[PDB]
Amino acid sequence: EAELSAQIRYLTQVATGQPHEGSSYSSRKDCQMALKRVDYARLKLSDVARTCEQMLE
Amino acid sequence: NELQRKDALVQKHLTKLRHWQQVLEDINVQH
Amino acid sequence: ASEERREIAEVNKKLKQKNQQLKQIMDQLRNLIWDINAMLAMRN
Repeated sequence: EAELSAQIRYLTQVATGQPHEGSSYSSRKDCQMALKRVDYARLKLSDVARTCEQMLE
Repeated sequence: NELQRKDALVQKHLTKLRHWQQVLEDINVQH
Repeated sequence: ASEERREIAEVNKKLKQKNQQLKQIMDQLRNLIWDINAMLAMRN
């Protein structure tokens, strides 16, 4: 009982902010977005390799 | 000779292009 | 010689065909260098 009562005392003064607005989104969206840009390089580099694989014949 | 030079340029292209294809894939598997 | 001219035409046809393989490469290589710069320059 004391340990839980300690938590409430711990919570009361240091915490209990109503909302939170951390908003770790401007990095998440642009990360996968950067990967999509990297992915666009993947396929098109390979297509070039296929195209110049035809050069060898 | 011109065709031989053309093919030689290709071989320079492919190995370099293939080399880049490896690292780009490598940067993808790491994500 | 007539036969020699024929071989030149065959070489030209092979070279011309190889050139077609080459033109697509530039367009692809050109397109990629176009796309990478356009995508990056807009970066935030």
